[PDB]
Amino acid sequence: RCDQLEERVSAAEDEINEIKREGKFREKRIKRNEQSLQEIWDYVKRPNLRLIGVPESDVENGTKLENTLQDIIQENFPNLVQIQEIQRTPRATPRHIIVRFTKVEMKEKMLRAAREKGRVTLKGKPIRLTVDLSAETLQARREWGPIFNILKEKNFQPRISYPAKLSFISEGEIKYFIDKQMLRDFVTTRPALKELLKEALNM
Amino acid sequence: SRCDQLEERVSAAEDEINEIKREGKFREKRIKRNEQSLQEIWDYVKRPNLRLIGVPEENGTKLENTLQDIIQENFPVQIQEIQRTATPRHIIVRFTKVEMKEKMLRAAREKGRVTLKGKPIRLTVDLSAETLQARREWGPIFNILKEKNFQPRISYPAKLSFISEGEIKYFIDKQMLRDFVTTRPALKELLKEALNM
Amino acid sequence: LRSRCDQLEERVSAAEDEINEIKREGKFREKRIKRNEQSLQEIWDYVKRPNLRLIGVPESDVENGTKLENTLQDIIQENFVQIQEIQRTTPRHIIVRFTKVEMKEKMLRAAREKGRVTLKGKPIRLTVDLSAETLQARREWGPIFNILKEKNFQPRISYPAKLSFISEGEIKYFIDKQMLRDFVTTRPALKELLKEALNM
Ligand SMILES: [Cl-]
Ligand SMILES: [Cl-]
Repeated sequence: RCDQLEERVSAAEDEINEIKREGKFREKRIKRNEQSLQEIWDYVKRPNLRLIGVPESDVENGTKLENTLQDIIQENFPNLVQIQEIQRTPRATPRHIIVRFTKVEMKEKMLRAAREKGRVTLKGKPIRLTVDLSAETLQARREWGPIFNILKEKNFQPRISYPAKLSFISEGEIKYFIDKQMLRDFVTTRPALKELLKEALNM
Repeated sequence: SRCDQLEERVSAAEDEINEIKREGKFREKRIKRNEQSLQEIWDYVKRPNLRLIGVPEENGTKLENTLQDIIQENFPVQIQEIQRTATPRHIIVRFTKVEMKEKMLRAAREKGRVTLKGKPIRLTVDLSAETLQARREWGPIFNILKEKNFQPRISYPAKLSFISEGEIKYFIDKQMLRDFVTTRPALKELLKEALNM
Repeated sequence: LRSRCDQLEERVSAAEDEINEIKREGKFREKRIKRNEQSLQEIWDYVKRPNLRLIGVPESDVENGTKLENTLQDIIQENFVQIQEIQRTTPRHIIVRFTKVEMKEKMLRAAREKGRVTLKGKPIRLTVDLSAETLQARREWGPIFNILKEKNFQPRISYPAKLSFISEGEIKYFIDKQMLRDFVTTRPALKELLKEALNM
């Protein structure tokens, strides 16, 4: 009676380890899917562009928006179009506008022009243009913040790029980092950066 | 003694299990999220798409010319690409502007019977398998609201809406509706069986 | 003592039930994951379908958008158009997204018939851009494909990873190995031929 309960417990302890082991593999697969989904939303949203702070208009149509876009380009980037779809999205502020361009080149060309100008205005009113990314990647850039700040202050010229890379000057050369772990390996090689981003990287 | 050495292993095992249960409901929440994402990214990608069902049965020019005959025979347009996928397969037609896709779809609906050379065909919207199933599951509830004068309506992706207290209410899924009618006596006993509550 | 064992009996017994339930629930999640993995495979194939992959193109520090496009034309002229985009990923692969999938197919068939693709003399490669899963599925047709080729079936692999050869004066398509297993069941001469490759 005491031995039967013992062997029963033993068998159970085995099932549990087996269940845990399987859970680990399962985990590793759910994580790969989450990353696959991230990469794909960024890939799809590649020719997209967010227009932020554009005055709403009583009864807007798809045609109205396209004209607005050209007004923006006219007012900001003269020297500089085909749209597959342009529309609002989907709190009391003007909704964003997604502009899916037919070509990715176009999306890039307008961001480059907007970054060189600094101030982008629509009828004097400063509007804002920015890439369209997946919530995941979007939250990845926001997590660079703390580190970005520290590098910013200490004149490292930090810079976040697609998808959510972090780049800055170290030895007269730009160093790109895909995640925090990659950066962790780099800081351990330079004493200066190591003690400067120690807490940030949570080492 | 021995019974105590055992009573300890079992307490630990109870803990291990509990731990495992919690990781279960977590991985499951994430699974649903991934499922709901795919559902969204499929719908998105198929935004400028239309399906041609029943077309007699290969190059890109003939299919485009075929499309023209359809528009000319039923709807008195920029095509990015058009191609095939006991019945001739479907023909996916990807337009240049989602708007142009929406125009021809709405024209196909308001006309009713769309035909090619006299033979009946169809121009369905291109949606994810998940969103489609969702739309036909509102069916039962939609009928009930239609009967009891609520003016029901299904929209993209698969949202149900109707008049409740003089206000339009939108519901992205049944679950959201279940949480809604639960506090509405009239609706609750009216859609109880429909919502499997 | 005696009452304690009596209280353990129930505890361990109940513990055994939880274990079983977990095994089942885990078994359902497993199914749901595969559906998601298979779905990710399919959605990637869809997106990457109008894409063409360039392998073995020397890098360049002054390389830009027009640089690549030019290089693509050089390849066309040396060995043999509307481009949605072209960009890099040992030289990085080049992903050429065409306007029409048809364009891609013309290119691929031309590279297959010519057999060898070179740039400025040095050899390169032109493969499809698909999901890892599909790329493997394609490679898994490998052995069987070669057997069909030796036996003059004139096999061919198409999107996604579909095998097609000529049998009974007609082209037969096979989406996977199991579909082929069902096909060869009623055809002894062919079964014998692929018995070991299909692992039957
Ligand atoms: Cl998953
Ligand atoms: Cl699990």
